[PDB]
Amino acid sequence: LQEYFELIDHHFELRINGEKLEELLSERAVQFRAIQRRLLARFKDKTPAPLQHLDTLLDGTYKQVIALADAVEENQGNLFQSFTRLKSATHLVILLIALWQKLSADQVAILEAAFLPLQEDTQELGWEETVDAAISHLLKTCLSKSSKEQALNLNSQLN
Amino acid sequence: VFLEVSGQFDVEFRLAAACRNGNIYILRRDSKHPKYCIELSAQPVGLIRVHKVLVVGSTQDSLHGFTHKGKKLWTVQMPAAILTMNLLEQHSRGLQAVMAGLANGEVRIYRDKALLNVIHTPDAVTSLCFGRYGREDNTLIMTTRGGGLIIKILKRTAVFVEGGSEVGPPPAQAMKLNVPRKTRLYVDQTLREREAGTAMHRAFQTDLYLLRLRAARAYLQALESSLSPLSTTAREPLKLHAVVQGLGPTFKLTLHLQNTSTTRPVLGLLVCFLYNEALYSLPRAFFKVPLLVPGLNYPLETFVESLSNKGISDIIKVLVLREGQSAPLLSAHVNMPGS
Amino acid sequence: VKSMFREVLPKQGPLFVEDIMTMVLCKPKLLPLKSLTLEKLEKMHQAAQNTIRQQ
Amino acid sequence: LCGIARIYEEMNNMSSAAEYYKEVLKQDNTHVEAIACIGSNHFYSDQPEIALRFYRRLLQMGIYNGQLFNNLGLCCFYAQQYDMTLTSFERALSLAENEEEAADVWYNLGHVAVGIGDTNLAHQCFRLALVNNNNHAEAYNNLAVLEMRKGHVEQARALLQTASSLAPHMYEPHFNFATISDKIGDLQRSYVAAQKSEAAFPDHVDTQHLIKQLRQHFAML
Amino acid sequence: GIAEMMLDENAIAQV
Amino acid sequence: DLTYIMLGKIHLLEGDLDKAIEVYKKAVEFSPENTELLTTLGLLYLQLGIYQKAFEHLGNALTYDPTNYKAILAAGSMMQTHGDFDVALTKYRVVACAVPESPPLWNNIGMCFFGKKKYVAAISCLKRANYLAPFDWKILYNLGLVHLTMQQYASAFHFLSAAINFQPKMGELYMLLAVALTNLEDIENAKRAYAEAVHLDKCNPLVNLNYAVLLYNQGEKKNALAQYQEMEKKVSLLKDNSSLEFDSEMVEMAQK
Repeated sequence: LQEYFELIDHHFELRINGEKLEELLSERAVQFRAIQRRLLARFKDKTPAPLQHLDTLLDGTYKQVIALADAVEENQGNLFQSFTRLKSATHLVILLIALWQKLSADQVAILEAAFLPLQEDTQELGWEETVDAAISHLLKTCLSKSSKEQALNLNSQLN
Repeated sequence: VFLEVSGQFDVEFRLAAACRNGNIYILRRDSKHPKYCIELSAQPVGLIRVHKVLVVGSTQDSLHGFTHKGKKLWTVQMPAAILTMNLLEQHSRGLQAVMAGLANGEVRIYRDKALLNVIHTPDAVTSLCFGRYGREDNTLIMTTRGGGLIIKILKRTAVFVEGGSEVGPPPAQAMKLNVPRKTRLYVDQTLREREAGTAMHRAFQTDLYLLRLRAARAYLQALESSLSPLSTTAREPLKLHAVVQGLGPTFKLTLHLQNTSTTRPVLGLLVCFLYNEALYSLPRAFFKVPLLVPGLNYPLETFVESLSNKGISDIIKVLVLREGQSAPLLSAHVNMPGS
Repeated sequence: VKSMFREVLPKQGPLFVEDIMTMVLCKPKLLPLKSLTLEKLEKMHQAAQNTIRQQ
Repeated sequence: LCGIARIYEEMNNMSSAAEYYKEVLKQDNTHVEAIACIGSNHFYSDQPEIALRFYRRLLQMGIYNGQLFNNLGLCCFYAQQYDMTLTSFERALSLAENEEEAADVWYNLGHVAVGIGDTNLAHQCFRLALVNNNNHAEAYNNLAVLEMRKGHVEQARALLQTASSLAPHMYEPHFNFATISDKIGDLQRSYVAAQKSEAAFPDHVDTQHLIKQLRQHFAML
Repeated sequence: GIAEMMLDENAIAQV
Repeated sequence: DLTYIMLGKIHLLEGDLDKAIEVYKKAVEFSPENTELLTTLGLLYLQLGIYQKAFEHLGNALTYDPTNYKAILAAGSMMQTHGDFDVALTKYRVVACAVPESPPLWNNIGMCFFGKKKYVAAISCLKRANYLAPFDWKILYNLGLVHLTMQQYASAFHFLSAAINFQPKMGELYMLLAVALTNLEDIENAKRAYAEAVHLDKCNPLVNLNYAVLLYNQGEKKNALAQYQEMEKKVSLLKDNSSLEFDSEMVEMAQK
């Protein structure tokens, strides 16, 4: 459970860097939609709209929307590649708690869904927002004497 | 934070003080403990005494009054927020009045229960005194909230009256019994109802009797198929929508689950959507739903990848874990025609 | 002696004595009537699906 | 004269809109799109008999839609003419074009069913409007007033929860949330509920008797 | 015939 | 003061008002200037049956504050139970520019026009309430009562039967609905609807037994005077049995 706590952090920091490469592309896409609307307000076949201020400035903000577009997938592909690491960890943890005290296979069945949202892009789904919310209401009417998730309840809200 | 004294010594000494806890504390001559305590509902904004009664100002704008021992005597409500309170004392007339610098800019003046006058002119006043300034004996200095000054001077001829008119409740004729007018086109309709009305009653029932049948034959036509987004056994509803980013060949479909229990977390259900095969993919197509906590709503997102321009409705189901394939809460989502 | 026909009505009603905070419903809506351009443009677009349903 | 009374309805200047639509009917007594927009602005504000006269005449031109047999059904009921009030709905259930369109005729049938008092009938009129079309935001609210009449509080408070998220205007779920969630005692969500029932419709009466009911609780006792 | 802003109903708002 | 009305909330919720008045009688004693404590006391006297004290307490609240909406309808109801219909509307017009859409308000002004025999005005005024609040106990029973006076018998079945569904235990709705049937032709339903009418009250009203003789006037002779002598003595009521006694003079004329 200590070694399990290392993998949940650097995945979440990769989700934090996943939550860091997204807002820079959006405002530059807002810059990219503003420059299109500056074109279509200007682009007409007569004198006061120059053909300059219409081509070369377009490419630099076009280079803005692609120089991170190939980079937002690398961490996100590694996010999915670390999500299998996160599940195989939390499968390994949930096997031991089923046998650390002997569990009647229904207690692990509630835990088989409490720790396990099988998600792909959990940035709007909140895997980290689920696992604390699941164990929040789980504290009542499952069983007593189990202190490992009670210790994990401390690490839950403390990220 | 607010205190005053009646002012006597060596035989008797009353020391009153208001505090941050919204109380009124008074002190005797030599007993160094609060002998009598009286409370308000909120913070007093000012503590001024009169010749024998003592007034406070609540921040709920309810200017009270308490006697020497301290009991409830009278209460004047004020139509704006109190901001400053002070004492009026004329050496010539002997008048003991209390000021109230309101928030809109007026300065109301009060005796025991009577409004004496008001001064409507400046903005919001924070500071206020009333005394002699220099040679003149009647000066009531005030101060703007921005930092400027405004000075008033009383004259010797003016003595303070009530001089208040009888402001009634409603003297305006804004709405004199607003009732719509019924024309000739209604008064001929009551004659059709008066004589031939007995045929109209039996016409309603036998048309309504088909209506109960036509509804229930179409209600049970979908309840057995469980098309409704509401359930009773497993107690969640299901709302779903096409999101703004879902436009063009790509298309994004959200889905909203939320339990309606207080303490019963439903556990590990299954969401699958059978659909007539158009040219889109939806690569996952069969999830395992997380543990629904009672109270939170869950966003569940997919990715329709349509290749060309068509439109055909999806049906999204949710099942119980293993046994019941009866598929509650199947929502026939009608799709938008993309390009 | 023709008929009595005396059915005396109470001539009084249950006046309210206070307002009660209650829940109110959405009000019924009259559907709009589509224009003769919207009737034409929908009819043209409805036939635009069937000519691409075969091609 | 139709273009000038169309921008007045954009600012809701019906004091000066419906006089111009009395001129496009003064001459040109068969213009179709200025017959409804007077015959609707009389059905509201309590002239449900005059508004019928503008719709039986629009039938006799011979247009024969499905939308008109809805409007003809509603005006005869509120004018208390019980013969044509319901046959006009059964012809409106038939000859309906889309499946999203037969929802709205089931929904207006629900307001009929509340009028006779039958709630069991009324409970399956909004439901069939809801299974024929989801995201019908006016029915989610309207179904879960009938739930609160029975007692299903947690069932009702989720339908108003999803009626609001479909219509982020239209004050009626927002205020209706803050008389369920006020009777329980949750005075924090029952403020943000009755906050949006002021911004989406000011000059409401029973919102201003509710925010000042809450703001006395928030200051002190 | 029944609209003021983003398809809202009437006779409970005004008019 | 705020500790009082939560204590007053207790005795109304559990049961009677008789102990609850003395909670408020202590409450008016400590603060005779607060209008909110007076107005709730005024409605509590009125539900007991007024001994003219309720008229006093509302006027104390009205002089201390003249625009309190809850205070006006009580005195609006208080005047209207005797007469003073022209006086009642003058009170009501004060508040109608403040609460332009209130269904308890618009029911009363509709019922006030019913006193002055402006019959066609009331239905145009009551139906502004039934649009605004679709189900009520009181708006529907008022709206059906004005139609039977106007002899519009076919429409009055629609509203009277629309208020049976919302509260079944009433007696007088069952009384009037039977009169809405005999002007139609459902005499089989008329004896059935009257059968649930005479059972659901068992003590208070005396008008419906005078209705029993009019149904019994057609093709029946035995149990007429049995219904006529049934509960002939009134315990304590100020209702107008004298107008029925003119009709009961014709009832005893059938058996003499």
